[PDB]
Amino acid sequence: QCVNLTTRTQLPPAYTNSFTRGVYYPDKVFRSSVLHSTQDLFLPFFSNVTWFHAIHVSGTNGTKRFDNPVLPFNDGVYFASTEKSNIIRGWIFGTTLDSKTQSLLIVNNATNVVIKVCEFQFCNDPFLGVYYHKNNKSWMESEFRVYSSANNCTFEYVSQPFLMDLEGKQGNFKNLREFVFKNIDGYFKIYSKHTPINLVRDLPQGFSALEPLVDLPIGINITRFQTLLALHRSYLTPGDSSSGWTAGAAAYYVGYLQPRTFLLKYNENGTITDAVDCALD
Amino acid sequence: DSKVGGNYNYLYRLFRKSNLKPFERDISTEIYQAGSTPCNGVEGFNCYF
Amino acid sequence: NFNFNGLTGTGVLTESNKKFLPFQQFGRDIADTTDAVRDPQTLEILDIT
Ligand SMILES: CCCCCCCC/C=C/CCCCCCCC(=O)OCCOC[C@H](OCCO)[C@H]1O[C@@H](OCCO)C[C@H]1OCCO
Ligand SMILES: *[C@@H]1O[C@H](CO)[C@@H](O[C@@H]2O[C@H](CO)[C@@H](O)[C@H](O)[C@H]2NC(C)=O)[C@H](O)[C@H]1NC(C)=O
Ligand SMILES: *[C@@H]1O[C@H](CO)[C@@H](O[C@@H]2O[C@H](CO)[C@@H](O)[C@H](O)[C@H]2NC(C)=O)[C@H](O)[C@H]1NC(C)=O
Ligand SMILES: *[C@@H]1O[C@H](CO)[C@@H](O[C@@H]2O[C@H](CO)[C@@H](O)[C@H](O)[C@H]2NC(C)=O)[C@H](O)[C@H]1NC(C)=O
Ligand SMILES: *[C@@H]1O[C@H](CO)[C@@H](O[C@@H]2O[C@H](CO)[C@@H](O)[C@H](O)[C@H]2NC(C)=O)[C@H](O)[C@H]1NC(C)=O
Ligand SMILES: *[C@@H]1O[C@H](CO)[C@@H](O[C@@H]2O[C@H](CO)[C@@H](O)[C@H](O)[C@H]2NC(C)=O)[C@H](O)[C@H]1NC(C)=O
Ligand SMILES: *[C@@H]1O[C@H](CO)[C@@H](O[C@@H]2O[C@H](CO)[C@@H](O)[C@H](O)[C@H]2NC(C)=O)[C@H](O)[C@H]1NC(C)=O
Ligand SMILES: *[C@@H]1O[C@H](CO)[C@@H](O[C@@H]2O[C@H](CO)[C@@H](O)[C@H](O)[C@H]2NC(C)=O)[C@H](O)[C@H]1NC(C)=O
Ligand SMILES: *[C@@H]1O[C@H](CO)[C@@H](O)[C@H](O)[C@H]1NC(C)=O
Repeated sequence: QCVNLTTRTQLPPAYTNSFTRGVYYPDKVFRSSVLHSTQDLFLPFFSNVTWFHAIHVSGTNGTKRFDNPVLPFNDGVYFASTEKSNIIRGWIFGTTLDSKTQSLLIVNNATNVVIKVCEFQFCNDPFLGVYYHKNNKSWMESEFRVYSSANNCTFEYVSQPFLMDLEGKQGNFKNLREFVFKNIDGYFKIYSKHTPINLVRDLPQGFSALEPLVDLPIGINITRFQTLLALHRSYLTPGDSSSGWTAGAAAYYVGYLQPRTFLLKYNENGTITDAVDCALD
Repeated sequence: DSKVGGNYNYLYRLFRKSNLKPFERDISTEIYQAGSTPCNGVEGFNCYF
Repeated sequence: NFNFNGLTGTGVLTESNKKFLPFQQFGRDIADTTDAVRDPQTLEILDIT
């Protein structure tokens, strides 16, 4: 059971500058006080990044938008998000995003982390969501509408239980999360880093390198992917399941990787602190 | 893995539109269309399971 | 002489001030020669000269 959301204001995509982000540790080797030359699929420096939003600005001329489009995967994806309220929560990767082909579902649903590879029958407009209660101050996850069915499942993994901070917040964005997704020779490689921020409008300029996390043994073809966002619902938001919702405030960025040669700088503790994109100019 | 009347529990893919990349799996049963002859999921002339 | 998880060679093992990230088992010098290892039973970082 799923629903198509119908109250979005029709607005264009935004574009931004990737600056120097997208570097990650290319191998599990300790090096220090050295410059190293490597070749891999990297976000090019100063690349063109597509900027998507989750936001609700009230008023007659409202701009409510909840962007969860299907984007191409190409040769790998640079994904980053900036948020204050745990809105951007997982993705879908596959070729048809339909019941005819196996695809990968990664969902950070309240209290667990779920990774599944199945022939999923996905919703055309998938979402997660949290309802704000009237008789207390708690927020709870109640809406899980990603797929209507699944079968022929493999590689099933569920993490240990935890509590999730589902409370909505105000102020600037607080958490910058960066990921790199690659699909090579049967493996889905995921790199990640979390950085504290206090910025509002766009990706911060700066440099960091992502750590390898995991390498998932999933033998599937990925050509398209979709971002899963959570909705906020409340006693103050009237309407049926297609209109009775509010976008929270969050944003994400998508770039693409290309073969590049880089000069990486490792400091005295083996941390990559800088880099040169040899094809930039 | 052998049976007197044959062991029909083992399968292999014979028809595909392209070759596999290393370590990929595909368990789709979408019927294969051959000979540029449109097929709506039905075994028949130029359409194979 | 030594064998650290399959990596063999010779040299002098000394205690090191290098700190490996949780997923790094071996280090490398400027010419890609191993010059440090993490011991597999007690997780000390040793330099190799
Ligand atoms: C061989 C098979 C390996 C098994 C799988 C191991 C873990 C693989 C998971 C990778 C990324 C999970 C998806 C993140 C959701 C994105 C949006 C999001 O919300 O995530 C970030 C915040 O929530 C996530 C949460 O962190 C909460 C931070 O607020 C943590 O859950 C952890 O999952 C594994 C251990 O339970 C990892 C970490 O998330 C990724 C950062 O490490
Ligand atoms: C959301 O809208 C899509 C159309 O944009 C609906 O999908 C169609 O459903 C009919 C009836 O089953 C099919 O004949 C069409 O071929 C489908 N179109 C596409 C592009 O797939 C979808 O069912 C709606 N979903 C919800 C929950 O309302
Ligand atoms: C990213 O690329 C898009 C094109 O894919 C750029 O947008 C175009 O800009 C020209 C003017 O230079 C307009 O005439 C086109 O109509 C725009 N097309 C679009 C948005 O589809 C965009 O400016 C580039 N952004 C960055 C940050 O480089
Ligand atoms: C988040 O997803 C997990 C995994 O699917 C849910 O936990 C499972 O719930 C079913 C019942 O629906 C049990 O049969 C499983 O044994 C549970 N698995 C684990 C590892 O606990 C969890 O309930 C979901 N979160 C929310 C808010 O619904
Ligand atoms: C805040 O109040 C709501 C009720 O207004 C509580 O939600 C109910 O919890 C019971 C027990 O799990 C369910 O059977 C009801 O169906 C829930 N009601 C609704 C409308 O969802 C909620 O648990 C309370 N918050 C806290 C922290 O206790
Ligand atoms: C994938 O799942 C389907 C179920 O949706 C399995 O369906 C088989 O269908 C044929 C008829 O076309 C039956 O004769 C078989 O008995 C069904 N299988 C089972 C286990 O009951 C299909 O076999 C599954 N394929 C894989 C690779 O797991
Ligand atoms: C390597 O790590 C050491 C700590 O183990 C760093 O030295 C400390 O840096 C903090 C600031 O972040 C100071 O407050 C401490 O007083 C420093 N301690 C000592 C003993 O000097 C060192 O800066 C790191 N080196 C690099 C290149 O990042
Ligand atoms: C991975 O998925 C893509 C997209 O479905 C496959 O490329 C398509 O192949 C069909 C023939 O089966 C062509 O008609 C389409 O024009 C192709 N699309 C594109 C964008 O190239 C690709 O073959 C799949 N990879 C593997 C190993 O099967
Ligand atoms: C057994 O393994 C533990 C953990 O790596 C280590 O601390 C301990 O010294 C090892 N012990 C032997 C050979 O007794």
